[PDB]
Amino acid sequence: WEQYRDRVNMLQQERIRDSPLLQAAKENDLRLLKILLLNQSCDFQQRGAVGETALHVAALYDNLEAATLLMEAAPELAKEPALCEPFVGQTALHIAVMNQNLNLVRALLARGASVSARATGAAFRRSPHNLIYYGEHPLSFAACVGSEEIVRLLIEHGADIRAQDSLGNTVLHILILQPNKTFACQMYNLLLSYDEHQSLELVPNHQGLTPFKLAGVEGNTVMFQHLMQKRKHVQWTCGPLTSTLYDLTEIDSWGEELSFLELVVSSKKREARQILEQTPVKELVSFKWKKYGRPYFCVLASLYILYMICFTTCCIYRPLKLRDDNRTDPRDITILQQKLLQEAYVTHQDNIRLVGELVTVTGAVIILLLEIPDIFRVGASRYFGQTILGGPFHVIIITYASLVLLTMVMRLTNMNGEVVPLSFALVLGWCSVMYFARGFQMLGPFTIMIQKMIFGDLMRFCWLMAVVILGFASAFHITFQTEDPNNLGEFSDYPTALFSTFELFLTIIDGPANYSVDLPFMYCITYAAFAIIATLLMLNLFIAMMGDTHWRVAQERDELWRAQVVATTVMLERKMPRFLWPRSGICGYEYGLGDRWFLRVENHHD
Amino acid sequence: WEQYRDRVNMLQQERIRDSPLLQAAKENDLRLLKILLLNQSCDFQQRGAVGETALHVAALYDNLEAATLLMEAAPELAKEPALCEPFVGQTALHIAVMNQNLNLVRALLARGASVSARATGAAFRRSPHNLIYYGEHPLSFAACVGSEEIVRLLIEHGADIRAQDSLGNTVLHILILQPNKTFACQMYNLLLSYDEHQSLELVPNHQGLTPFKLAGVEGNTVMFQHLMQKRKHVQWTCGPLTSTLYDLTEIDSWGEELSFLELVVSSKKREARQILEQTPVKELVSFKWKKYGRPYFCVLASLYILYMICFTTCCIYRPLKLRDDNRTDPRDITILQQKLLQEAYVTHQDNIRLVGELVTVTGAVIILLLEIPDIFRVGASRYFGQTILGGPFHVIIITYASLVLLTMVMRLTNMNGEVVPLSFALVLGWCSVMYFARGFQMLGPFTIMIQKMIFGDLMRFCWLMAVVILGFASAFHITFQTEDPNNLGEFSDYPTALFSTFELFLTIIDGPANYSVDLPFMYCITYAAFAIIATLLMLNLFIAMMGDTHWRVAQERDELWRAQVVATTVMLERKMPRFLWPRSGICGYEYGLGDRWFLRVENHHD
Repeated sequence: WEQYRDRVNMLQQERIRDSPLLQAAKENDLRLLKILLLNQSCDFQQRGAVGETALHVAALYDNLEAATLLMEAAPELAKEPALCEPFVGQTALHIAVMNQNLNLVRALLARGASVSARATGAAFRRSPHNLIYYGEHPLSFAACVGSEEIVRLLIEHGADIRAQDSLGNTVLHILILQPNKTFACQMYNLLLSYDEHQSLELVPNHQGLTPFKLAGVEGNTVMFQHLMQKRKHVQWTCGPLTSTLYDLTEIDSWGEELSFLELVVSSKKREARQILEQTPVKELVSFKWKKYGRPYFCVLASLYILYMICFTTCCIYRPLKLRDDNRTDPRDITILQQKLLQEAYVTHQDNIRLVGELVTVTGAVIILLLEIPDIFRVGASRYFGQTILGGPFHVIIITYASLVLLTMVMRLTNMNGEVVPLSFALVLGWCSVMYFARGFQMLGPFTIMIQKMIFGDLMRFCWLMAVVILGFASAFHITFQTEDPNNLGEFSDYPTALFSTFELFLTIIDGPANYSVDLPFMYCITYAAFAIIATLLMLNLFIAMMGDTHWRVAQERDELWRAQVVATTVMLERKMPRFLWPRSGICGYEYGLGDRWFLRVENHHD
Repeated sequence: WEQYRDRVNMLQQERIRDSPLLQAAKENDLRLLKILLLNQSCDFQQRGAVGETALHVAALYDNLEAATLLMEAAPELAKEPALCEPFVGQTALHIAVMNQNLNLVRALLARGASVSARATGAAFRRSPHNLIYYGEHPLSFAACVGSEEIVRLLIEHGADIRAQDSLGNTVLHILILQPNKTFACQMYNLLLSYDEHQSLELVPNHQGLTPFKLAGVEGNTVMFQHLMQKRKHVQWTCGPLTSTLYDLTEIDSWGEELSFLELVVSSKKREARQILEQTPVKELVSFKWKKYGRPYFCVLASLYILYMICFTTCCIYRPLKLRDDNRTDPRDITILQQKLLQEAYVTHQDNIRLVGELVTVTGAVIILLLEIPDIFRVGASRYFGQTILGGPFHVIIITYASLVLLTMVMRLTNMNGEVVPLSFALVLGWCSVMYFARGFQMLGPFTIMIQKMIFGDLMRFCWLMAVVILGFASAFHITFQTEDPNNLGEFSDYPTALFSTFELFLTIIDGPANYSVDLPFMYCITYAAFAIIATLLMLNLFIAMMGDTHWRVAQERDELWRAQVVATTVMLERKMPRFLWPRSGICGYEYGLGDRWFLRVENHHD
């Protein structure tokens, strides 16, 4: 996995140094090559540990002289690849192209090396194990390494550009996938110059991604503005300000089931939310959010708040009657019990409760009908793990809907204990109102800052906090086992000791002090220790740690909310009917432009 | 100490200016030297205050002419050192080499100055009193001062390199010990060029440190990477990425009892935890932590958590019975007492408690058998003072094991008062679970941030806080001595007044206010003063001070946790059996490299 690559590397070096031919081709000592090569006892077709030829060893260490006497001795040595596991099809042409030796590429293609060689090795895969991902073809290698004349000479000797390696990538896809974009745009432009017969730009992956859409997913913003340089038309310029006309064919993407914006905003990269601030996309989603996004999000926020008010009002009024059995046990304060279903609804007010119960059951099942096909559409790890798409809000709204239907089953079945799913349903359903805070600048970054602290600082405080609560709760319970529980009812047994220590951690309840009786001195010692450690330091160190966290990632949650507005915009018009959402942009059929649905911007550059 | 060096410096200057010969050699007036030196009444072998010669005075002030007429008048003046306390063996050659005057070194070694002169003075020692530590030999002086030609002329005239001064250092050790490493690597390479017969690089200190290990302890990272340029082999390079093969002979150090990593991570320097981020070491301890470190640490953490759950469960269930004597005294709430040992265990449940007591006694004694030989191995100040090695966790786990054994002695002896060592044992043993938080990125830096604020800000707040508690507790107790204790039981006598003022500092209990009675007005005045000073300012200024501390040293606790993971990794495989921990690296015997156990990395440099 990683020590297997190391093992096969030491085996490769060992079979290089054991063979005199391979080690002599590595050292580039020409006279000893002629001594062992003039004699016919040596084997020219001699393999390495990975099945590599001595020509591969000569191309590995930039040994042009060793390689050209190997080709002069045997001309066929170009036309064998390595045939082992990490290099299933790697030829000497791949090594010569990657090392950027132009004379070696010329002298190796002179004898007839295959330019369509497909190196399906484990090292030439898009994997986290490999440091680079340059392709399976020599032309992809020449485009990724950044050599212009090697690309031109590969076009001159065969090597059609429309060659797809594994995961469906052509050379344009892998040119976008490289970092260090100084030479990527010129290479892309030069292979678009030779692209003369569907075009090469529309060839997808095995995932189905256009190179435009792959640049959208990968966050290659420099390549994105380079691509929209070719997809734009400057209408006019008049002094300091110009008006230009971008094309929304590959951005809006009307006819495709998977659109460009859904692949952009639901990507796992830390980038590709800064590609939503580019020159067509930012004003496109800005017009889409101001014109239709924010009023519709406010409408669904208002009806969800009214639905929560209806659910809360149907929770407050409940079928509760007086209990039948008298309480002969002290410490029991239950005076009411929930009544049976046959006696629950005979009142006009119980019918008013019943129709609202039908409303909240209908709301729960339409929440499930809206949300379970999203779990079946995009994968559940990406659906629930993305804070851009409101993944925690999705899992708590599934939990709320399942708790409401569980409450409905317990209501028809007359099971006891409806207060537990009703209280979980009220807490989670009212906390699901926080999903609609993303539509406002005042509440959005604050809400995802809350979820950021919930994931980051709350857990790392709660583990250490639970350790301190367990230790001091054990001490508090074993300081008062000998004492009377009627004077200090806290720390009576271990669950209420653990809960009381949890409350005393947070300075919620007062310190247990009965001044009319004599308390143990060990309680005072361990409560001074609990006050110094947990009350004084740990709570205020959590305040200081959240301040230190809050000043650092404020820009991150600002741009995360800026992407979250786009996620809200593209979540709508995929669910809502199309007569609520007209097609964004300027229709080109009215002006004789060929129904491409452009978008005009006007910018002041001087 | 330091005013003795000042005193001997003024005595040195006084006996320079009292002597006409020494002051004339200092001022470099040639004719007055010829006048007093042509006459035979003057003494050529005339001492200073430190026993220095006039040749030493001429070499001290760069007086080449005074020194060469002193050597022409008397040729023997090179071959005497100073013979007093701060300079026991300092010659004029040491002063001439330190002042970097090449012509005086040539004219002084022409007359036959000793190149193997060993200056065992108090000024030439590795001490905090001395500003520099350049050695006892002129070759070490020439290497530390940074002169190439003086070094070459010293090797041309005797001066073997394998000369060890005090604390076992050769010239390479003291070349590593210097700061300002611009000329240190070239000097080290130049004396490794002259090293032609064990090699010089393997000569240790009197402490036993190799110069590789001394560079590891001292934190000389530039010298560390310069040393591992010579201990590495580049296997291949193919375009943008290369694969190279570092040697782990002096890094892993299998056969030695003291290994390189233990001397690195348990050093008292503020540096040498940034030497764990170097190219071989970070990859080696990263593989050692992912492959074997983290699963074994998680297994030990889960086993210790289950052991402490067993100790907590054996603490909750206790041999407690009803008390024999009735309580005729009010304010006494003790209703249970611990029973005798002969009546403690007759139940099946008491046997289930007894076997768990045997389990936690076995756990305490194996904690002692694992931890007391560590106190006997490395010194106790370094063992308990290092937050990298978990020193506070070590002293609280010794305290927990001793408290559990004291509880066992009190249980067999039937002493009363087991609740005090049981509660200290529960608090300290559950706080020892915080040791295992260092294996996770989420909990580790937070835990050593807690320890940092405990050492730094908690003490500096608690001294000031205890001052405020003492003053306001004295005022609160002397405001209510005239009043009824049955209405406000707090501030009754001075310990409960001190404790009540302590928990009123922290806003734990409510303010004492009985509205059914008339309180003193002076209590209201001094409680307003206590609320303004302690409640309002001091607590929130402690919050502000910990925020100001927390933003500054966040990267320090990040790199301290990064060293702490390496400390955990090297703490294991020293304690655990060797079949749990196989030898890290790639064995060179399988590939014919001579059993050196290398490690291969592959890096993308372009």
